[PDB]
Amino acid sequence: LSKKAKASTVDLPIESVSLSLQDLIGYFHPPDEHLEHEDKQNRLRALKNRQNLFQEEGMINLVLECIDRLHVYSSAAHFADVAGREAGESWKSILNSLYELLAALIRGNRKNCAQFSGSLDWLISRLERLEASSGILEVLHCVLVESPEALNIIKEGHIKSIISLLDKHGRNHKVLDVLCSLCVCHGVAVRSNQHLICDNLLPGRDLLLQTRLVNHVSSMRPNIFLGVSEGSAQYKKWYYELMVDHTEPFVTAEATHLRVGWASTEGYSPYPGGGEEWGGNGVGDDLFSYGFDGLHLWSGCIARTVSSPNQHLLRTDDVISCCLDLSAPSISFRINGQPVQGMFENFNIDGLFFPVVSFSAGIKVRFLLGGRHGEFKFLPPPGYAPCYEAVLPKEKLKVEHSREYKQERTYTRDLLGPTVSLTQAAFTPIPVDT
Amino acid sequence: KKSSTLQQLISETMVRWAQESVIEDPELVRAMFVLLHRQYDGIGGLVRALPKTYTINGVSVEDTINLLASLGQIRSLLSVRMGKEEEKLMIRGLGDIMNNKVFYQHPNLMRALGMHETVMEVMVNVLGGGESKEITFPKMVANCCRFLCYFCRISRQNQKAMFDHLSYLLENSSVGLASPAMRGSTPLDVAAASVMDNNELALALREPDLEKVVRYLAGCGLQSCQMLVSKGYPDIGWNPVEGERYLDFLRFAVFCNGESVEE
Amino acid sequence: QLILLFSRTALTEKCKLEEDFLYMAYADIMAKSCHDEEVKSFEEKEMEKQKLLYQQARLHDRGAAEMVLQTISASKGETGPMVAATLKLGIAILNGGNSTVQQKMLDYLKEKKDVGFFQSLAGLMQSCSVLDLNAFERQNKAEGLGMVTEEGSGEKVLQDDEFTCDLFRFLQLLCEGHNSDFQNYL
Amino acid sequence: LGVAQVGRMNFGKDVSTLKYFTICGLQEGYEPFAVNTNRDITMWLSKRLPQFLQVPSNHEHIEVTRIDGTIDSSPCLKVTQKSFGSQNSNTDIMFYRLSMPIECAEVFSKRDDYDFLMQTSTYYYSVRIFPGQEPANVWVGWITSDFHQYDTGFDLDRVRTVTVTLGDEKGKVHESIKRSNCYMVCAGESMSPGQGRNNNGLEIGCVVDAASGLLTFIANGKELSTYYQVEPSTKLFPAVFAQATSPNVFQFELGRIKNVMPLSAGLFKSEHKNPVPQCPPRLHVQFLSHVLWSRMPNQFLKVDVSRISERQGWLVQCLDPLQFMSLHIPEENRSVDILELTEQEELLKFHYHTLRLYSAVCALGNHRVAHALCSHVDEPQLLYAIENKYMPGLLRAGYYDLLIDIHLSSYATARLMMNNEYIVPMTEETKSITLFPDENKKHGLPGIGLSTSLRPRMQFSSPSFVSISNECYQYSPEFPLDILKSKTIQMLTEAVKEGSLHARDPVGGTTEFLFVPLIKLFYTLLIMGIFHNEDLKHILQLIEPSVFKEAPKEGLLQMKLPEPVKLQMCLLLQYLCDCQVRHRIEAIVAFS
Amino acid sequence: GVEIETISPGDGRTFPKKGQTCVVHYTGMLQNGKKFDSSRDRNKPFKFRIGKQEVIKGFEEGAAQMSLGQRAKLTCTPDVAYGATGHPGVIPPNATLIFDVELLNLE
Repeated sequence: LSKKAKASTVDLPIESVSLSLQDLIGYFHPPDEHLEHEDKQNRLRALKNRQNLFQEEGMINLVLECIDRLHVYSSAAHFADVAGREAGESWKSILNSLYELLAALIRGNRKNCAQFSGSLDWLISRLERLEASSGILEVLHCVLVESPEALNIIKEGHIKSIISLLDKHGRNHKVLDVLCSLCVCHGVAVRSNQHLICDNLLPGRDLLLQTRLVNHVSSMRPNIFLGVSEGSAQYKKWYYELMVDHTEPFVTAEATHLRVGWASTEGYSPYPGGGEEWGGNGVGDDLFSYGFDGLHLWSGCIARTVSSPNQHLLRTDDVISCCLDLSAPSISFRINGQPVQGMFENFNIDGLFFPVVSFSAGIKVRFLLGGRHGEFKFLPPPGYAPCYEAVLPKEKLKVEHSREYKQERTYTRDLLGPTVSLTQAAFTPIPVDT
Repeated sequence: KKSSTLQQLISETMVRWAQESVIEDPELVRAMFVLLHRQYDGIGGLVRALPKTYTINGVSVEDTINLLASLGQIRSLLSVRMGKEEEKLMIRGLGDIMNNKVFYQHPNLMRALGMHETVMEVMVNVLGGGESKEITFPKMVANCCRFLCYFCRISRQNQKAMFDHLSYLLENSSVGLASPAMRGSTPLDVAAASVMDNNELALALREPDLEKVVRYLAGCGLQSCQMLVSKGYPDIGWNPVEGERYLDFLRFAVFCNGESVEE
Repeated sequence: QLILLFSRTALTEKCKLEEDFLYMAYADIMAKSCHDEEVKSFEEKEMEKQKLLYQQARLHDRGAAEMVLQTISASKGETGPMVAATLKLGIAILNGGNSTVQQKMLDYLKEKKDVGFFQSLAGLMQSCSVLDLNAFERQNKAEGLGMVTEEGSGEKVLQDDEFTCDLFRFLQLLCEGHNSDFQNYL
Repeated sequence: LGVAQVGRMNFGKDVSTLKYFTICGLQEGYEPFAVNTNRDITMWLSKRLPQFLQVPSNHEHIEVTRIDGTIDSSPCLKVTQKSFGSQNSNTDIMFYRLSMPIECAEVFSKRDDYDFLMQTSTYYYSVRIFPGQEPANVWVGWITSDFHQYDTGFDLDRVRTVTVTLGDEKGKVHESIKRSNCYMVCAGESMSPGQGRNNNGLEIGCVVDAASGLLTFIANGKELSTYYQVEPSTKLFPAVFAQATSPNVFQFELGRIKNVMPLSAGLFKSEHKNPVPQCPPRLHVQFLSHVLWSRMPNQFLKVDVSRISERQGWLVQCLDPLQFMSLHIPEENRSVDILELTEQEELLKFHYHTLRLYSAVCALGNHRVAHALCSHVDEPQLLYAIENKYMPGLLRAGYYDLLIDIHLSSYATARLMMNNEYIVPMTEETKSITLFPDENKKHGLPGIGLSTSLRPRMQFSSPSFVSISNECYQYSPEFPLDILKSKTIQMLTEAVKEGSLHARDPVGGTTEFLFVPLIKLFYTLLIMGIFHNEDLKHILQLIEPSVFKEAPKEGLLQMKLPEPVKLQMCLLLQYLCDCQVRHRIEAIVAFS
Repeated sequence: GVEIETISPGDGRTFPKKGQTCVVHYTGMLQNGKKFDSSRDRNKPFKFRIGKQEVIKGFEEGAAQMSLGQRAKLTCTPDVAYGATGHPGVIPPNATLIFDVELLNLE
């Protein structure tokens, strides 16, 4: 077929080869575990004798020749174009059966795995191909676990190809097992392979899953829900202050979290949107919150350095005044009465806004909401109204968790389903037309 | 009724476990029965420990600690395969061993610690690695063989301990005979030093060991040196370089202390 | 359980029989416990015989004969301490012409069709040593030179008299009592 | 729980809390679901926030087929509707994205030419809307990891956007930055002819410049007016939002145009210099879905809120630290709590094998690799993994093994190798040694006493990566041994008590996962010899109180143990016997 | 080659001198944000000597510019931080390093 003879004249025994391959795999099938010890040992003896006879008659090179002569065709469609369509139907199956037969021939036989070292280099050259990756990886695993000589010929290029298999094909634990077998064989450590695997896999931090110890971050908000809409009796310009009574810069090995600003709700639900209801995420870690930490402006989990007189991270006796303007979308901050040289502008105004603070352990802060809910240290800018003016008449202002679960006893924990939309926040008087 | 002793407690516990359940793990069975035998063979612990016991003066404590650290590095190199860094570490450790005074003052401690055996397994590994592919890391084998010859020259009992491993050395006598600048640093040199000037060891020498050297000499006299002709040397029919080394080993085997061992 | 572990270890296929300290200790313990030792009375001698039968039953009822056959078979004709302990244990369980043990040993061999056992017996017979004039003369010269031997044994001449005697005593105990079946089987 | 519905579930961890169990359930033999438990049951609830996951092969609506790229074509990922034209089909917008992002440059610099292709950082993919799929229902562009907006009616005006305005002292805007999670265009407006085309399917081409952050779109060979400028280091996921109006909706064409790299070059590092387009199996189509669970944390931050006074306002105070271990998926730019791997099997298995590889690379005294690994797995993470009671068993065992191998294995192996040798200096403390502590012949506690035999020296190096000295590479990295010792004693004390109850809640899920790693760490520390005097006394009381009474709580030796635990107990007893033998040898030398 | 921002102010009048040891707590991050080192994790304050070629040049110059009690952010461009070879298994080649360093004490 390679020399391009007529396809019909060429006798290609696909069915007999497939059935013979199945019979050979059954013949070299390893003993089962549930069998009694003596019978299992007898079957192991028979299998080892069969493997030795096959290797002495040189049936491994024949399988390698068949595999090589089948890899000349890129795909099953190409094989069905060159040879018959029925042959192209089972090209993939024949390749898989041949690889399984090779693995069965060499498995558990140290002499066979040692004699396969010469062909080991030829084997890895086709690892990238999707039609043979699993079979080649299994054969590689068997050779590596049995023969210490193969670890002597495995080089930097082979290790890098095995590693790039992880990058191209994804997370496969069998590649990790092969890499582990490359390190230690029969209680002997391979320093060169260990160094190469470490230096070629670890520094990237792009394939293996990464771990880090993260502080929990909680959020507290007042009752007020203020928004902007057409024909709504709602003041669009609000102001409030925060006082830091105490903060520990490092309660743990990780820096203390303390961010203040505004957050928005998705739609008219009172429910903070765009972020996780628990974790290490605070104000500014999503596109619904807008935070200030003393040195940076946080929004969408991206921080930008903002200039301020004697700029510093939030410390004890620091007063942060937050200004929200909904007529023209604008969020501005002033630290200790000095203007922070930065602004959030042109953000979504479809939802409802509320003050919010995010913190980790080691925080003592106070909300100054104006009136009888804290006295402002500084003058509100002209136009801006105190946040306590937004409370509904009957409702009582209180600072509560942004999310609906806290630390408490499990059987006393209140499980909450979805609740109704907070449409009553915006009073749009809609009379009938006359 | 309380056990009151670790030995009694272990003896009760192992039997109780075994008679309570049919243990499926052969490792667990082996561990339990080894521990039970240790409990019932308290004498054997002392019998095995006392040969491994050595006392030293207070003056040489730090020197012995340094020697033990070196030997620990040497032994830890046995669980990793050869590389250039391993060669460097082993060579430095061996240099430290000879620079150590305890190595000379206490040959019995060195023999009890299994130092010469450890060096021999290191040499076994390097020689078995690519034996047909020509010896790799030759300065490694040279340092090991020089160390082993010096160990032989230290004392007669050390010489007998090395003579106990003569068969392997004669198996690997053909390591570096042809290569010059390796004179005095080969397994054949170690074999010669194991029998040198010891009349008792020369008498204890056997006939198959001599026959091995004789067949090597016959091979060198029949066939040329492949490595030598690979470098361009003219292809004579025989191997004088290796023949002379086998001849001098036979000279040390047959001649001792000025007389001729007729046997 | 211990005898089963030892039997399974022997039955596992390996290129060579590894020296096992556990086996070489517990086989010795079992062998000593067997016979566990001027004119005596007939009742006393018969009572000793019955005690020996009970002590041998404690072992061969739990599969000791099969284990000592399997160890010899797995030895593959290589002389060693493992075989030396196995032969001693076989002698201990076979002392007195134990017909039950002889029958168990013959039945196991006939059932399993073990050729390795007899091949290992032939190899161990070939490996047995005899008197050595060369070694004796060398040792005599070494002593006459006046210098004390490094080892006090000096047992190069007639290397393993105990091992040879144990092997042939085992083979004799296997046939004691005019055991025609096993006599023909050998 | 439905809308505005509040309920409570009581699992009967405390039977007194249950109110009707005695009336109906105590006599019938029913047991509370949390009767034999020591810690609260982890509760999982439905996730509110949609996430992108690979399209399942059994999905009843969406089908994805991978079309290999021929010589005259390019690799294509085709999205088709399985149940179009039939009853009960779903006809809402369905959000799609590719599994791997394009990362922009860290710093933005202020036929086809092969050199230009080698030096350029511009990447391209195209989407073909099949003729018959309504194009105004299809959007093409890029999204970031922050996109979680599942709206039935989607339009380009409702995307989440913000403009961070940075100004100088007086107020000059020296820079304005627009930030969003959706950079997409509509095919309906993209069409120049518009309406229905039938010459061919509409080809929308997306071009990204990783060095400048410029996003440009090409429709049918002409440049569209819409463009986007993104921030540095932004990760952009190719995405297509489409409402199905055809059995075949669209396809992801992964080809290339003149002077541009294929998308695979940007995606994969190994193919950074390969101009030939490729579609490796890692790249696959993902869709936004609501079918995911969320793990409610076992413990929450303790926050105190109260009104101090009218003038002082409301006080919010949090003081007690709380931490969790986060697992970060690199390709998805998403992080989850590692305790969520109790239900994510593939991630759990891959991470367990990653830990095994971490142990293997540093196995047998590879101190340089151990120092390198100390960066990836640090000691706070190790301590948290050791102490956590909700950790999966496989991860717990892997982290115990990693902690042993990185810091302790080298010295433990050295001191085991130097165990059967007794080099006893002859000093006054050596002479003071006797077989028995006092006049009566009563054995002292094994290990307790004065040992003078020479032992290997224990030395460690501080794992710092700002230093440039190479002397640190020798010697294993340092770890807090006193803290490890105290924690091990405390956890063993808890485990022995909890084992006697025979609860249904072992740490790690099984008794083996609870005991084998902890006892392995204890045995390693015992071999290393860190334990001294009182710690040895307490841990011998834990093993067996009655025998080791100071001079009947069931110790470790009698708790109906599994075989793996029994083997380690045998190892501990072997070490105790070795200690007794060493004491005997030292006393003999003293008498000598 | 090193830029410095102050996270928290220091005294501002005491600076490291020649051959004076610097006691610092530092946390090392890459530009992407991944943490590769931290003295706070080891709970062991880092001590090094100015002008003794003990640490990387970026860390050296940043600590020199820092005053006592000052917490500062240090970005080290690759030429002064491991160069193009990088650190095997930890730092990728040509990687910019960011350090959050606090000068605890001078001695």
